[PDB]
Amino acid sequence: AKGSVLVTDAEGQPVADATVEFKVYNYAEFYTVATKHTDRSGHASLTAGKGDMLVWASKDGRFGYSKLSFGKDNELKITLDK
Repeated sequence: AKGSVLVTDAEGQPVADATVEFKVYNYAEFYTVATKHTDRSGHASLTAGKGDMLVWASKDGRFGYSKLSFGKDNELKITLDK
């Protein structure tokens, strides 16, 4: 299915051109399978096999992450809160 990501800063503002890595868990670690950059609205999308991915969003050393269940979750909002 399709998995969409919204990346915002701590003040709810969309982050343009944040790096968005989608990772799959294997052998006790997460392996990046795709790398996207958010558009001017703070959105990035991936089409992939149904399944759980860790989504890792970063911009200039600020970062946030969450699980996206592809085929169950439609759009994940990630707060670059770290």
